[PDB]
Amino acid sequence: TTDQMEMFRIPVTINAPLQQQVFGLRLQPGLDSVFKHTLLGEILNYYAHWSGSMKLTFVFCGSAMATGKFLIAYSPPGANPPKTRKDAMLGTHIIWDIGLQSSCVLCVPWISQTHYRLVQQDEYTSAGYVTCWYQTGMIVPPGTPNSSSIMCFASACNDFSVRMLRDTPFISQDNKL
Amino acid sequence: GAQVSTQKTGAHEIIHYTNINYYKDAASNSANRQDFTQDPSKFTEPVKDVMIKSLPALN
Amino acid sequence: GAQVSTQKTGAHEIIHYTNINYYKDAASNSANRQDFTQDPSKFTEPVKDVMIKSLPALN
Amino acid sequence: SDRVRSITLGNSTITTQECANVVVGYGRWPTYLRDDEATAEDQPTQPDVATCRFYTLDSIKWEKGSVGWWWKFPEALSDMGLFGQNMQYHYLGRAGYTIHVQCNASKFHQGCLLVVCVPEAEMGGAVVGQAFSATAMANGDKAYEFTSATQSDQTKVQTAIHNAGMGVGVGNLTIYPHQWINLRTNNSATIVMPYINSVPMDNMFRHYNFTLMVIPFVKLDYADTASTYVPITVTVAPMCAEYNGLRLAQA
Amino acid sequence: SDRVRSITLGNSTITTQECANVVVGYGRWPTYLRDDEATAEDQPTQPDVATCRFYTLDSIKWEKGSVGWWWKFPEALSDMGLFGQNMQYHYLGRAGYTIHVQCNASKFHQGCLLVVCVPEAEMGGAVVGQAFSATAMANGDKAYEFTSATQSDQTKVQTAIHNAGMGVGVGNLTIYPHQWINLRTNNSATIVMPYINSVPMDNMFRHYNFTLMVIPFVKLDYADTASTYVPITVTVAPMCAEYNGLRLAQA
Amino acid sequence: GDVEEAVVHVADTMRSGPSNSASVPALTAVETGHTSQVTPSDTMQTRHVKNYHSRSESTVENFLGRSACVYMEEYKTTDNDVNKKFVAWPINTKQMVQMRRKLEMFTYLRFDMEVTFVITSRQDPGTTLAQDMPVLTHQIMYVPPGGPIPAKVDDYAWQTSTNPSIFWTEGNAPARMSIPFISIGNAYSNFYDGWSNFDQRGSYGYNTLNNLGHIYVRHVSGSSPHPITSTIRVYFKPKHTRAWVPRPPRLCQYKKAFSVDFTPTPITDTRKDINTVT
Amino acid sequence: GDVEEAVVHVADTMRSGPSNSASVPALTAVETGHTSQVTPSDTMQTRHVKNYHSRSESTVENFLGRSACVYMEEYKTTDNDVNKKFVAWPINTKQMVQMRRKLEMFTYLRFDMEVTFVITSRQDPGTTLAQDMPVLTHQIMYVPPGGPIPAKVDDYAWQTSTNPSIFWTEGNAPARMSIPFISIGNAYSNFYDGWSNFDQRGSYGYNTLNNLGHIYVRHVSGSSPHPITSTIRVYFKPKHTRAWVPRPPRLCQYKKAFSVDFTPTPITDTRKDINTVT
Ligand SMILES: CN1CCN(Cc2ccc(NCc3ccc(F)cc3)cc2)CC1
Ligand SMILES: CN1CCN(Cc2ccc(NCc3ccc(F)cc3)cc2)CC1
Ligand SMILES: CCCCCCCCCCCCCC(=O)O
Ligand SMILES: CCCCCCCCCCCCCC(=O)O
Repeated sequence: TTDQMEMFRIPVTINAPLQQQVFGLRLQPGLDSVFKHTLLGEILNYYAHWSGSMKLTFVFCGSAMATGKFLIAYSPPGANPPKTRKDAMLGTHIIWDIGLQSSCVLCVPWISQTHYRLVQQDEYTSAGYVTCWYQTGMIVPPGTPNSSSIMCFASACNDFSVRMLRDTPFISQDNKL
Repeated sequence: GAQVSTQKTGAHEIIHYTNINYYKDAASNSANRQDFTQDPSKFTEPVKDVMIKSLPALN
Repeated sequence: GAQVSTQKTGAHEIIHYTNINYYKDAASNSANRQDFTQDPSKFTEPVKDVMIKSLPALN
Repeated sequence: SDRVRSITLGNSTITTQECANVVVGYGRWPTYLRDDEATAEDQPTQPDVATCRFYTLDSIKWEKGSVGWWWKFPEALSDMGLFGQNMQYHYLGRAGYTIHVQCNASKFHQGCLLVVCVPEAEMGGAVVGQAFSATAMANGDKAYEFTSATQSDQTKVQTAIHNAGMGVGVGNLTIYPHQWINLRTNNSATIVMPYINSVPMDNMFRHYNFTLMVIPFVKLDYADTASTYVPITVTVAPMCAEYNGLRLAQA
Repeated sequence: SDRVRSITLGNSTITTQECANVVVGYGRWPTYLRDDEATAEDQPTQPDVATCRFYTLDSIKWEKGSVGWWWKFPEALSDMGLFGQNMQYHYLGRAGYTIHVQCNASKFHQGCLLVVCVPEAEMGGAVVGQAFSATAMANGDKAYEFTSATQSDQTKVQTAIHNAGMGVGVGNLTIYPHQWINLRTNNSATIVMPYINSVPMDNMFRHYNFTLMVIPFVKLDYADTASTYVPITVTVAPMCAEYNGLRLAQA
Repeated sequence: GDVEEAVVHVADTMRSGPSNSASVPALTAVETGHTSQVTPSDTMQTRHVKNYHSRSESTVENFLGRSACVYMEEYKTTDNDVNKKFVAWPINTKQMVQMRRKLEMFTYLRFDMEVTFVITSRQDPGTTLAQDMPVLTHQIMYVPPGGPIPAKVDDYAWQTSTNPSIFWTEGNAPARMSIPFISIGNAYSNFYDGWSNFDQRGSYGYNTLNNLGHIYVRHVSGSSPHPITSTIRVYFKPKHTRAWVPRPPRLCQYKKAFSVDFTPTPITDTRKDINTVT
Repeated sequence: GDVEEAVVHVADTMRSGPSNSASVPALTAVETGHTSQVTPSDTMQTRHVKNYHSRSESTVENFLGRSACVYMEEYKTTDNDVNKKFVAWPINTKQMVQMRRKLEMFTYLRFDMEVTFVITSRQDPGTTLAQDMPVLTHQIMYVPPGGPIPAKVDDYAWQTSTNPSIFWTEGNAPARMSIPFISIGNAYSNFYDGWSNFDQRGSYGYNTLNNLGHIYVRHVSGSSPHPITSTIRVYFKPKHTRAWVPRPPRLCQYKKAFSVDFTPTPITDTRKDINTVT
């Protein structure tokens, strides 16, 4: 990414090979680089334990005449992440239809063997994966751009909580200011 | 002039403590870290017209 | 908010002590080593059907 | 607005923003077997959220020359999630289905699709008086294609579209539960099909309960656009599924 | 007479004519998870008669030189009926077990067996400071044999019988739920083990809930008979099993 | 009235079953600036769960209710340089990075202060170290703005008659006290987007509003035959706190103690591709 | 309510006389896994005895309610090796054998903790020992998992703003505090028969569940002309305790701090013969 602002946009195209992956990421809100510096990851980085559900909201920023459907699925922890839409569909997922309402919300449920999870997540306290796949594909009429972008928003539900106040590792100094 | 109040504990397990103030300045009192009231509406729902979750956001 | 309870003593020989909690966290309280309830049945009689000592164990 | 519908089964949800109403079989909602109609004696298993969930089958391409496709159930879902395992390990089964078909295109596209569920869709072979294997009409979740011309190969079913492989007028399929996907005003169709059979329960590996057919009555057309095809996707979700007669697993 | 017991789970039944009483864990009967103790949010599946049934593991031979055997659960049942499939397809699980061991011999045989379930039976490797794979202690339903002498191979667990591979006196295993099979008056032992763990639920592929051990304290002996060995068989039946967190199936 | 008697829990999941209706909780519109209030019960079947977790530890009072170092400094009991034998620190909370970032998450703050002083001494290396010295004593002096400032260790200003001071002897517990809310305004301001002069000229930023005073420290009368070095650490602990207008946490490293200057930094780290999850 | 008012004895023998009946309390069957509940009154004539003995001292609370050393370590005030001037200990209870065995008699435990620190200092031998140094001061720092870790004695991380810490001066009473139940699960587990990865690979045993953090100790600012060595001892004292699933005490000697590895050991000692009693 030669341009930093490009990090916020998920590319999309017309004539997409059928059943393609849009994106894939690991669900580590406090450790993964994706969620590290978000408004939520910053808060979690001041703590050691966390619990509760999470919300992921996706907004389509294409043309008004464009249309399409997408499948977004959450895969609980396992020995292997999904590699195809057939594997992804088996877990919790929602079918998103693009229309007048430009935003859809994927609520990630709290499925864990322990009441709490470590911010410095490991194999024992892994949380799973989240992936998005083409459901029908994007179709556009003549005289429209051939590409579009999507954005994702992250936040916590009303059952979220944190614990054990620790010092964040993102900030450090070498000499007195 | 002694205040008796409950102390933090678990869900299903004399959970009382006594406090007395010795100084004439309120700034000398101990931290009042026993308040747990919160309201996220100010930042989560700053809109003018109330929107119902079930109904469509627009129209 | 002061608790008065008896202290350990012998069989035939004011056996009272006072306790007060100063901290707001129950983890700061002293050990509650005055409980003497026990039940060995969980490990000594884990059988389903109750067996009477006087009667034969089997048949 | 009544043009938005949301469906939630198990741990999966379907949201549509431009949908028509929902068709419910013959007016009968799926339900569990009653005590006064059962014949088997042993307790039935009732995997609930495990078997009852949406399962998306492979997607197809819609070109200007497409003629139609069909799927046979539950052989389509025979190898899908825990539903396939339960079918394999059990002798008897019973369940209703909810079928959702997705197809979206811009306002400058034109076309019409017929979505219909045909119970007991017995089919005849291309050469009259010559049998076909159980592969020319069902081989898993893959879709089978109709043909515009008369079929000639003896090892497969007669795929004449205008006869629908059943010796009946294709235009008379409206009698069965059905819905239309008109690109002008609709993107998806939803059908709820209860359990229909002459017996309370039946083996799901030997008997095809019903067949799903998609036929383009108005062929797709467009002009001056970068989109060359319109994908179609099918989603199905068993409802009120129960099994009986546990045994070794069918190969 | 109280020496005859019959047990019925699902579509299977166990009948014994010369059995001792039944031991029930720590006095706690298996039960479903309560609402005020659960942590997961989604609805749990509850396959009932499908998963809760007796499953007989492979049989072993008891010779005059046998030292003992052990099995680890639920890895033993990991590939047994629909129970294995449910374990494979789910992230979390929870279930109690009922263990039945069969061993019969004529009135002219003598011997004694100790049957005990050890929760969290962590074991140490033969060479201190050298790791072992997940194959020297669990490879399905096959039984693993203890050794009279000290183990020397570095790739397997220390099988010293008198230490039981846990660094503790073998004679002190009486603390755990247990039963004895004395050929004089008993042929089988029955133990009901509730779910014991530090969390409401756990993955059944990563964690061994408990270990079953059979140790002959009095070695088998006989004289002038055509029977050369006394087979031993083990039967297990999950109880009140429920799963959560459906996903793709673990290889 | 010899005695005067003086449990909030996060939300609970509610059982949800299959649904088929026109309501679409999952669909919303972020364009309104409104964060969706959907819950997992609204998009999947869920069981009934009673949750006993509490957000007690997340309150601002507990978050800011920890003592943190804000300033260190060394001064010698005896030396040729007069300025080296005592300390003079203008009070400010922007010196230490951790506490600075913790405070800068809010725009306005109002709290009482609890100050603790930790003092340690060590004997300087040299060719001759043998000596006998009784326990040392230290004086901490606070000069509100506009008051006289000492110019040497033995200055007359060390005879405080109105300025509060503390005398402390080594070997005892660290000194401690309380300070009330002493801002001329209604609340402390971590940021100030404005100037000092009315014609938009002069000092810019939060440096204009820093008028808290100074702190001075010295050895009362200790003067060893050989040099001895002492170090003092200051710890601040907000109490009875209140905050307004939260702002995003800082991302770039601090570079100045009285300015927001920074260097551009990447948003976050990178990975092989958008699909990499391993 | 200025006051709020807040004797179990072992069984008593009962008189028994001659008996002749079909009841046979002495005969039983151990095959059931049931321990006989017979008493001496059931097999011989006995007098009436009132027993006042109590099992108060045998409760788990009292059994585990004793402070025991868990870790020792030495660090120097000044030395060439940076890593030698401070300590960094991952918290665990498997280091000392006595406390390890005491804890390992139960499978699951749930208790509060009381930690006490004992610190002593001694001056290192050398060719020149004459020096004068004021009282030393020490800092104890606790870093929950994932927090920053100091790399040297004078690192920036020693400015704890959220991490709890204690500053202690020699000559006073040992430092003390309380720690609540801080396990993510519902109870501590002394044993874990499982793996870390879902495919049964990686770490094995109780090492997978040890995520308690680290403890760091240093001299605040002491730097003597000559080396001085200090030692710290950590003592743990469970309080308000509960235990489940007792297991037999260990027999073989410990050999690893994070594994159950052992060497086979004889069951017990021997004697001349089965009849020897002298
Ligand atoms: C412009 N900044 C706004 C925030 N404000 C924080 C702050 C508040 C109070 C103090 N008190 C220092 C102090 C003074 C005298 C005394 F005896 C003890 C402590 C410092 C900073 C800083 C300015
Ligand atoms: C896996 N083992 C289970 C038993 N568990 C025992 C244990 C429990 C608590 C502690 N606390 C150490 C501590 C941490 C911070 C602090 F400020 C004071 C003490 C240690 C061991 C060990 C792990
Ligand atoms: C400067 C106050 C010193 C207080 C000393 C301890 C309390 C002594 C009185 C007993 C408590 C009763 C107080 C009250 O009447 O509210
Ligand atoms: C922080 C608490 C300090 C308590 C000081 C000693 C007790 C003084 C009050 C006399 C006892 C009465 C207590 C009560 O009302 O329960």
